[PDB]
Amino acid sequence: DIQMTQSPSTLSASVGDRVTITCRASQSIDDWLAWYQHSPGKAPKLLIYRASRLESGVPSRFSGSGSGTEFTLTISSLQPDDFASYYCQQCYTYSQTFGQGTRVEIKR
Amino acid sequence: DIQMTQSPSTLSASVGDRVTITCRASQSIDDWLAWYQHSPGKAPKLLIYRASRLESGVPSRFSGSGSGTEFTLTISSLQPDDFASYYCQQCYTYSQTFGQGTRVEIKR
Amino acid sequence: DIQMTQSPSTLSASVGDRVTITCRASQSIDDWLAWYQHSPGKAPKLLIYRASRLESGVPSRFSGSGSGTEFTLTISSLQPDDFASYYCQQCYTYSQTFGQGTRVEIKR
Amino acid sequence: LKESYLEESCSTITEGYLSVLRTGWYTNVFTLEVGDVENLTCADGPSLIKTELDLTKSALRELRTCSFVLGAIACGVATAAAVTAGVAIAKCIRLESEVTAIKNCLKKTNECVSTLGCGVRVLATAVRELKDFVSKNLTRAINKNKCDIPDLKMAVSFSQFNRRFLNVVRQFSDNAGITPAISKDLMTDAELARAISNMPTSAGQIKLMLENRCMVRRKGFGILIGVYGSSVIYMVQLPIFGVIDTPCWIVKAAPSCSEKKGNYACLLREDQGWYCQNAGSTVYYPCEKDCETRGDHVFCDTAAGINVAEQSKECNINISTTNYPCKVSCGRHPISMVALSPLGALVACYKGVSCSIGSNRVGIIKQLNKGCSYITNQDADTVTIDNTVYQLSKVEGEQHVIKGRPVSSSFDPVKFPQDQFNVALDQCF
Amino acid sequence: LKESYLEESCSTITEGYLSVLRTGWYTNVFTLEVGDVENLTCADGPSLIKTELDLTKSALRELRTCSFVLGAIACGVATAAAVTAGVAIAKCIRLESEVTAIKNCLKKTNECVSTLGCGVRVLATAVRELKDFVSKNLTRAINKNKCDIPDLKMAVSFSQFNRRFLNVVRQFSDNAGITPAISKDLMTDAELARAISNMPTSAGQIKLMLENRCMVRRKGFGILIGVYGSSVIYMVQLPIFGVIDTPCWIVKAAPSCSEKKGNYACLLREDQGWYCQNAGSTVYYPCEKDCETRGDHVFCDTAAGINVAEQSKECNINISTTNYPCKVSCGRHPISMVALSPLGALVACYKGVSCSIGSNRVGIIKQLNKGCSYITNQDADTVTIDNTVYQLSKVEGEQHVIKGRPVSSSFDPVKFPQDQFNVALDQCF
Amino acid sequence: LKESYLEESCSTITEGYLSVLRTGWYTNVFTLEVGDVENLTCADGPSLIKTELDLTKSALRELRTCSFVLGAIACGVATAAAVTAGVAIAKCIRLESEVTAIKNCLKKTNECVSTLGCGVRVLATAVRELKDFVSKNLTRAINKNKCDIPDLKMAVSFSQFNRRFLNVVRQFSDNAGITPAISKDLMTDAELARAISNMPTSAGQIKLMLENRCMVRRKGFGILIGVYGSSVIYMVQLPIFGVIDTPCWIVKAAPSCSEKKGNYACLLREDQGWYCQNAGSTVYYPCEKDCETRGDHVFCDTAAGINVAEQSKECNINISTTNYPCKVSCGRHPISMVALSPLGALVACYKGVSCSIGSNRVGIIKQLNKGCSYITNQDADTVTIDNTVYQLSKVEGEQHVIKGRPVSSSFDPVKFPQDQFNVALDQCF
Amino acid sequence: QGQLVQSGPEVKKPGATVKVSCRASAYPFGNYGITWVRQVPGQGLEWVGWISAYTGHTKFPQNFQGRVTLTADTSTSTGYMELRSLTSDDTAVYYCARGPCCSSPRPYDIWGQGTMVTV
Amino acid sequence: QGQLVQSGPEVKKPGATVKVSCRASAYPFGNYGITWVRQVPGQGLEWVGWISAYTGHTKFPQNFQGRVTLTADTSTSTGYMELRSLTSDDTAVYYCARGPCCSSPRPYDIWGQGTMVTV
Amino acid sequence: QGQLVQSGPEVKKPGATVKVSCRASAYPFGNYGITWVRQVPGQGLEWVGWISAYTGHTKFPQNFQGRVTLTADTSTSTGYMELRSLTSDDTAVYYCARGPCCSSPRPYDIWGQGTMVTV
Ligand SMILES: *[C@@H]1O[C@H](CO)[C@@H](O[C@@H]2O[C@H](CO)[C@@H](O)[C@H](O)[C@H]2NC(C)=O)[C@H](O)[C@H]1NC(C)=O
Ligand SMILES: *[C@@H]1O[C@H](CO)[C@@H](O[C@@H]2O[C@H](CO)[C@@H](O)[C@H](O)[C@H]2NC(C)=O)[C@H](O)[C@H]1NC(C)=O
Repeated sequence: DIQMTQSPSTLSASVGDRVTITCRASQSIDDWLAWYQHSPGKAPKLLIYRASRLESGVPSRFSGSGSGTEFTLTISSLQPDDFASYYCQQCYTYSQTFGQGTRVEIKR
Repeated sequence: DIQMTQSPSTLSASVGDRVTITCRASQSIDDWLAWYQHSPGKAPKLLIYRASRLESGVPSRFSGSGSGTEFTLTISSLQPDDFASYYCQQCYTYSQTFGQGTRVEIKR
Repeated sequence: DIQMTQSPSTLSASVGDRVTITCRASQSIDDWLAWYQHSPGKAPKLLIYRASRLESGVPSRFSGSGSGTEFTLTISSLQPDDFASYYCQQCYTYSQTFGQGTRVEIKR
Repeated sequence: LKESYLEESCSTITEGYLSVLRTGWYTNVFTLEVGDVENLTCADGPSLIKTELDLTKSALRELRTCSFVLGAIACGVATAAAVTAGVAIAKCIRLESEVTAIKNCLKKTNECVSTLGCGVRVLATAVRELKDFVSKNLTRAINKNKCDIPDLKMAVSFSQFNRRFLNVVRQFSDNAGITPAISKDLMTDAELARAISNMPTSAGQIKLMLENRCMVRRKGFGILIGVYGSSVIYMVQLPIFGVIDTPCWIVKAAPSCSEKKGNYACLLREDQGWYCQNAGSTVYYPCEKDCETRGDHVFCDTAAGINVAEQSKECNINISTTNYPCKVSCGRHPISMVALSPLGALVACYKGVSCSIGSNRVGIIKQLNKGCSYITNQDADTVTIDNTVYQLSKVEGEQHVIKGRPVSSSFDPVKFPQDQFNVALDQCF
Repeated sequence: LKESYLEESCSTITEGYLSVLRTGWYTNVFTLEVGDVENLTCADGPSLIKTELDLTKSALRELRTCSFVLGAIACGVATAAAVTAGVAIAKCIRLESEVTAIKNCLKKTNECVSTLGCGVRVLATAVRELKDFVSKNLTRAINKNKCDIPDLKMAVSFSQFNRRFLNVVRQFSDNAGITPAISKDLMTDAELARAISNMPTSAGQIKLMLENRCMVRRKGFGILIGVYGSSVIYMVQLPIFGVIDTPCWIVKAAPSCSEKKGNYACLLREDQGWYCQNAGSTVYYPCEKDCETRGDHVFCDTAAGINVAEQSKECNINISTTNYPCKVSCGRHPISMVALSPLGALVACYKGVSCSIGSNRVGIIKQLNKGCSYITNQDADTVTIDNTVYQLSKVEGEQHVIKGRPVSSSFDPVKFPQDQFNVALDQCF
Repeated sequence: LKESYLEESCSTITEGYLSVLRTGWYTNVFTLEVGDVENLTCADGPSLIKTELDLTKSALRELRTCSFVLGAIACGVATAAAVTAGVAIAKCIRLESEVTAIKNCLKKTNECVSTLGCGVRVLATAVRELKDFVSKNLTRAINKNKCDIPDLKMAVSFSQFNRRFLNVVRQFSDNAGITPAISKDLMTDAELARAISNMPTSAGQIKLMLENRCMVRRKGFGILIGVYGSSVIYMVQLPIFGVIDTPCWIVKAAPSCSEKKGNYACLLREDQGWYCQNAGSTVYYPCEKDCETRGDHVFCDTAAGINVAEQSKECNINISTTNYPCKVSCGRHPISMVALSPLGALVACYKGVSCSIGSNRVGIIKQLNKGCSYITNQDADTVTIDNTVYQLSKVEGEQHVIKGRPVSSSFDPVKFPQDQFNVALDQCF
Repeated sequence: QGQLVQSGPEVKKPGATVKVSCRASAYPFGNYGITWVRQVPGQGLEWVGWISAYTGHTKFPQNFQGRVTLTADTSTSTGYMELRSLTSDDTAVYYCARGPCCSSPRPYDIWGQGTMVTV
Repeated sequence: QGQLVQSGPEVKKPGATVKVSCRASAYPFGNYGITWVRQVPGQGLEWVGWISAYTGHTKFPQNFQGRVTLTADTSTSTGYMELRSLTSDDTAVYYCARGPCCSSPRPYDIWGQGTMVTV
Repeated sequence: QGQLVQSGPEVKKPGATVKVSCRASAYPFGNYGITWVRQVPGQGLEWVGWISAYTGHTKFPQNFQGRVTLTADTSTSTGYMELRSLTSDDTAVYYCARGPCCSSPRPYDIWGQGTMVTV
């Protein structure tokens, strides 16, 4: 199965900061990567599909890019509601392996 | 439409001289160029078709060459009956634009 | 027709020696070469077909190689029963021209 | 569209179809000039160019080596006429004088009209791309018979241009010189559009044909003329649609059976198929392959038609009283079957079979009574006979029921012990 | 396999065939996304990329321009029903709302199920390889409208990926939007196996179908939906085999002729074809093209079947005494012929013809007596009628002879019906 | 050629055709060796070579997954016999011992004869180009599973050699293992010419066959044997033309409608089709697709023939007095139609329809009288019935009129014609 | 937009069997599949299994193979997940999500409120 | 070889309409088209228009669009050119020539003797 | 394995005609061809001719064209070679061998014991 490694594991940022999250596939998965937002105690929310297409109702500040084995989630201006754990998921193989997740925390 | 520019416009030559007339197409017309002889007060006479094929009854002294955009009419030995205006015509587009003509005059 | 030239014409060798026989085609015949063993006063015996495939019942000490024009018969360890004339044959054209033959003689 | 259900004869008549009738053939001769490939030789052994070149010479060489049931009476006669007419025209074209004239006619242009010695005017079109390429490229590239050149672009280009030629030869070889249809290789969409534009028809007919460029291909065919030097010559017969948009209708029927004392008085209209009015005459098309639908338009070949008297329409109005001989079958054996119509279906449900109607949303809705029943596509989405499910049409239109008495009930099976086929009503009575 | 020769009727019945009955259609919509090829232009003259590109635009433009004899009664009805059902479903799919929904449905995946406004559920599959390549390569490679780039690998790549698309358009164009079969370009082996795996059938039926993937293709067909922007949309109807492995048998017969006082009393059973039991009902398949054999399995289309009473089997047991109306045909004219069966052949040998059987090893073995003779494939390898040689089958199986007085010997010497057609056994006697 | 118009029966007989009769089948087994493609792997992602290679593995994997009316009586029997005979032979070939023997037989040569366990001798031909090229070039090129190599010439070469193999698999897959014809991919022109040269026939028959190589393809077919390791095995059945150049003729007829006491009862000869003399016997070919013309030569399949007595020719001489039972039909329904013959046309014209003949030079020349009229291709260029124009043949030949009073004048004494169909004249009398 | 309602939190003793429900609403349930994902405290997202509501086919990861039984009632649009041989370490939040209908993977666009399962 | 005979010289007043004739001879008129070319004194050859004698279709350059009406009598093999809204500047020699039958261009191999039109 | 038995040694006077026999055994004669090869004393192997036992077709080298007549009796599986216009220089050992059935060449896998022909 394709192992999915997210980096970094935790990132501390302030409101308005540009946030960048990376996801690495062990083998080429073209553009079949999905991104989910999972706030603690809340159900996961899909953010990006097919590496770059913004989901309906997702604020335009979220953008997805990349192809093949390396994919990156970029937040143009972090809002208070964006502090959550983010998980990437490959939608290339049947197993749909999830990333270990990236926690976005408030910068002290 | 394809503009057809003949050069030179007038040429003074003596009997037996080698005459060269050029015709330029504004775009590629492959080999679809025709040549006509037009004596004053007489109707035009077709000389060359498809850039190089000699028309039936045309003396062998007339020869046509060239391809693409640039085409040349060459008279191997100018005879008294050859002093006339010559017009090139592209047979590539529907408009069949004529050249402005080249007048062959007796060299003083 | 394709002319077949064998080389050398005669080879003197001792038991256990490595024997190498060459066959040249005047034009490419791919791999369609056959080898025959012809002992004096005995009928010819097929040794190799399609340049390298060993015939049934032929000792494994015999091996064939080559392609195109230049083909070579190699005997890994010459036995007393191998002293005979050898002929190559092209199996590419209808005429199936034979080589002039190579005589394997006992080394004095 | 208007579909009328006839309880009088367990049949349906569907009106409102438009007519697209083939009235003639337009002969188009094509000269695919291959060029002087015979003098090209490869002496440096196997190579990419040689592989295509040897195939080309092989293809060229190979081409040298090739050169009163109304429906049962008519089926294929139109097809035979089309081929025969093409062959009759082809023999005229095969004269060396006509090949020479056409070649001369096309010497100065890519398209010219030539009058054959037999007087037929044919439109000739020249294909020159291959002859140009090879001569001005491949031929030259091949220097001192060396074909394994490092310029792979040359080899790829050659393989690209010869694709059409190899396909044309393949189709004729595989079809022994007579193809069943006009592939894209025989006549491209651009070539067809140009050819259609020059057809001797009204502007309205041309417009309709230009919108249905794809349909024209299916009714035409190609014939190989022969190989004359370095030019391959073949002819394409294009259908001429001289009559368009004329009232057409289709008649469908199912077995009308009446169980009297166990015996079944069965009745079957053999007059099924397409009918079209033309200049006040009625043309009948009895063979399945001669008429094809596209929406409201039915494409029929006039060469397949049999003229019938106008009174034949009376079989759909008062077949029981009309003086017209409506040829129909009459037997004792009942046949249960579904006859799908454009706006519905005839369901012949008799003793021994279970019939029901249903929808994709609700499933089984209601059981059907015994006898001939007409089901609209609005009352149900699917019809089920025992275990056999028939999918209903989703065409929109008006449905009408013309109430009447089945001529089958008029028949007395007890007094009718005869299995007859296409015997009108005279024998049935 | 068991073949029984019926001396009573000069016919043979072969049992042990298994049934593979098509019960439905699974609608699969495919969206071949071509991409924004329209904005690509080549201004640097003729080039390899331009040639394929111009052909691609031509193909896309071309596609925009396109959008009571049982056997005679039933033949094509199933085919007409299959096409009509597809067309009925296609009209539903043609709605812009459904195309928009399907495109949206496939926005996030390559395969999704959508319910049409007409309520039918269809499986949609996305083909994206071409759109990816072009956009992420060809489009970019083409810099400032220059197409004669030295990177031949780009040109070769483009020619390779467009091969499927050009083939799909070619098949629909050549077939005027309705293909007779599912080529590899319409649905690859991988796509078909996946589609089959989603079919609403039992695991056993799926397994049988997976092993015979090639047979599934031959009964299906494709229909062009239309061109919506940069995506070509077409639909494929896959056969649903809802009934499998049910007892089927085939009946073959030859002319049974008896000669009394020089006169001929001939009788020929026309109840020939495939018959299968299903849920205790007997389904008759009268048309040649509706049933195809593969070993012990006979593939028949249920839409082509006509339900017949169970008593019809009695025609193979006691046709002379049974009350069932076994329909046959007769004629004061004898016809000599060979009817090849799976396990043998019926040899009708009458006056005026020489008949013999032979083997490849012995040649002529013995002459056959006049009348209807059954020859097993063990007694001889070949049968010869005058100069006509018939090759015998090499299938293995059991052969049995059911002795009986020929029905033709029970004719009426006083008067024999002449050239009877579409009649019954009683009518002949 | 000689065409005789028979006023007595409103029919024409055309003589002078030569016979090219298929008497047998020559079984040729081909072994297309693909090689050890299974062990080739591409680990460097998508590449041009990988695309063809994956397709090749897919194609190879896919192939593993596949493995009383005369005319109505005979139609398809010959075709069924051809397939059945091939299948019978195929089962013999499927034995592992025979495949092993053939593979061994072809170990030392590209062509050898092997005798199957069933005793049939079959000619085996080896195709090795693909196996050699891949092993000597492509296999070495793929180093350490890396397929995206810069040597584009290797990729182009691979795509070129696999073209035949992919086409062979495609045709069998699309045809479920039984192709309708022998394409160039199944057997090239060189292979066919060589195969024909080995046929067990006289030198004259071989010569005729070599000139008509293209016709041989159309009557043959290919059958997939199976996949055994890295070699694809298939069989081709070539037609054996054991009888050539024997007198053939064709009979065509049109309805002889005679109005008698308000009864337009028509008489139509149904004995239409091709007839050929062979060894003094007359062979009748009732099915349209079994005989095809090429000039004076008519290609008919002897397996489709039904032997008829020599007296059947009398129906063309004195049908009204001959003791032979001629095949005709007796229906009151009047039928106006054109029956195009090789050297002319029969024009059935009756009250109600307008009939005229015309030429391109004069247009309408004269109106035709009611009844059966024969028009030579010299008297006019075209025939027009109402609005239907029929193009006349331009074949050259002799025309003769055999005068006689129409039998239809007395065929029905206005005595219950009973719209008889496919009946003897005596029944109508 | 479709909604998913999961059962409430459950506390069970080791070794017992638990059955979790997933009710679908506001969407055509029969056109999709249900995927099950769990989150162990302090761990990431782990796939538990998938069921096609159209065909009923199931697939499971190796750690859940044979332990989980999935059912999908198309009449009530309600999925149920039954996990067998519960261990203390299986205490986690199990989420049901709208998965693909078929073999093609897709992102999960509808999520349940989640069910806390305590062992 | 075919011959073309044009009408004699014509003098007309400004604004009038002139109709010029072109009679074809010695060739199968119905198999070709007629092209019209004029020469203004001191100017070059200018295309005036074309008519297909087979189909009757016409095409005109923008300076003659709507002003010229072309007809082709196949029975007499005579072409006619009618030029409307004549101006003083339209005084020129108008030549008729055997043009292409169809959309494919071709050189003009037969020419009329020419007609001087004076405005 | 198949065997080939040739006739015994023959001595003939110049200009006579000789007929040599070649009997095949232990193999299906009708499935192969018979090739003839000779060895002149002190010379190499020379092809004499070939006959197909299946089709009877023959091919000959230019020095033997018209001089040699080959026949193949499938009933007795025996080949015969008749060499005409014998010369003193034709004294050589003539060998028959199992040749190809058809036009495809093959190696000769069965050989006769050889026949010494003395002129
Ligand atoms: C495949 O490999 C063969 C063998 O190396 C190539 O054959 C040679 O071609 C060259 C160049 O013309 C010659 O000099 C040699 O004599 C050939 N050798 C042999 C053994 O035939 C062949 O060209 C290669 N072709 C492809 C398609 O890759
Ligand atoms: C078509 O475009 C893709 C995407 O740009 C190319 O794939 C890239 O190849 C490069 C160079 O080796 C890599 O660094 C990338 O990781 C690849 N990206 C992707 C998305 O696969 C591909 O090579 C191009 N093809 C051609 C023929 O130019």
